[PDB]
Amino acid sequence: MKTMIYPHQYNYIRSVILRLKNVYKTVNDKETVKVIQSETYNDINEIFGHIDDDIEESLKVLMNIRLSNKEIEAILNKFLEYVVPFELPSPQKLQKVFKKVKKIKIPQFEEYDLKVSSFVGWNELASNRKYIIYYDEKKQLKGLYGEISNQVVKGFCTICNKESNVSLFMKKSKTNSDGQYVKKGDYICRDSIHCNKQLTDINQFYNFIDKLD
Amino acid sequence: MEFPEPVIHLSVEPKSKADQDKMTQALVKLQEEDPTFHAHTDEETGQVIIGGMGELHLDILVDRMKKEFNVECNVGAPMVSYRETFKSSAQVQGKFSRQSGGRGQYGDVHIEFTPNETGAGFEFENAIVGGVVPREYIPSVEAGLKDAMENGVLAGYPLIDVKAKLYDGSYHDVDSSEMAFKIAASLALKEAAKKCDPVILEPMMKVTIEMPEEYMGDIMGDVTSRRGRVDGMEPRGNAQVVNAYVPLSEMFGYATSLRSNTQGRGTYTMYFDHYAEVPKSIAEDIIKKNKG
Ligand SMILES: [Zn+2]
Repeated sequence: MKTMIYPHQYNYIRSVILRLKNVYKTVNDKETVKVIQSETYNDINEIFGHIDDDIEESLKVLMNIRLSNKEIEAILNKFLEYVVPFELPSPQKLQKVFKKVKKIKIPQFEEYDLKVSSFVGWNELASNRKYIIYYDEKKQLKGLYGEISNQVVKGFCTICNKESNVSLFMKKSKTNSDGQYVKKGDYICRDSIHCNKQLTDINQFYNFIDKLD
Repeated sequence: MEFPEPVIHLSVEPKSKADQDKMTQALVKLQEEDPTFHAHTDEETGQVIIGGMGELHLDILVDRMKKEFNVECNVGAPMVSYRETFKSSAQVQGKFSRQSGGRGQYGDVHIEFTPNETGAGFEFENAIVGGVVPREYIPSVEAGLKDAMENGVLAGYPLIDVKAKLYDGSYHDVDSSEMAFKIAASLALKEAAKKCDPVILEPMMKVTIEMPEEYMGDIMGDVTSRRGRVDGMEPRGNAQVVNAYVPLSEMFGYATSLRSNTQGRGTYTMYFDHYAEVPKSIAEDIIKKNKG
């Protein structure tokens, strides 16, 4: 009867560990550590309406100050049971979306990365464009492409809304009958993989798409 | 046995802003002295990252810093840096006509600009008219307009980058000189300043305060003395999460004072909150430096 389909929740679980794991190293106090522990514990707890014995046991391990990376690995691997990874679209499905893009091919990603990524966006340094493919709420494959600046600066991307090496994703609207359109570029993290692991909320990414057109 | 040590990166964060200038100046002379290493001012978790071959090579470098440049820094530290700028919308006129070198030069353009600091921006639209006729001639002028722009303004930051629309222009047939075009951009930027009103800069940044309680009257007072606006304030055992926000990104001495005030038991996290303006004093400082 165990069934859940929310990649964002799984990503969020591993993301809240940052305010805690970092505190286990940067914070030279014990009270602040306990405060963050309470947050992290409640954060994951609020997700699982019905926590099981193992989930509770795993949460108990997270409460330990000596939370090694191996302990986390075991816990994360156990949480994967309540979720599902991403899927790589076949050439026929890809060409079905990118009908105007001939000779297009998705790079071979890693299995681990495909378990923590909700959207695949690779950059092509041929014409300076990034191709982003994902799945919407209707379980349909949707993909788009936009120009990228030949420079890597630091900024706040609209997607994960964090701080990392970013760039620009320029996209134009659908050209009307007159041949007119509107241009709209936004800041995007160059490495979509590193950005995927920073996806606090999928709605943040969905909002970005809502701003692209 | 040999020591297989290739490239190693070390962070060398300075003490104050004076040391920052010293470091920047040091990087210049040092890189010219020995081009066998690299130094960058970006990274993900640092201020000044230096990378070279061999750990001994690194020691020689840090030695020069404190011994020759007398810069106070700490090897192996984390840090960050930002700076935002944009506000208002309007239509700017750009005209440049001169003849100070035998040949004549003329530039006439009409552009409209709008803000887009929401999660960041960066866009220059083209209307396929004005100084362009052919279809494949539109990306040329649009990219060219940004080339000059990046030479007068700053691009590539948290919540920045303008969104303009090229809707008109007049060129006819004249000579194109870089210096003449670059100086023209500066002139138009000046004309737009008094018209569009350039303020706001860095918006309101929310900061979650975390530190032991029992000093509510002291802690809160120190926060208000930093122009902090408190939204939440819930305790947890001995400490308390004071969900606040201060219109200022980064940590311009904020961490230094906080560290001392909490004895090294106080932390926070900055995040974009709302479209507001930074401290008038700091805002006018950077706007003055940018015009100096
Ligand atoms: Zn990102």
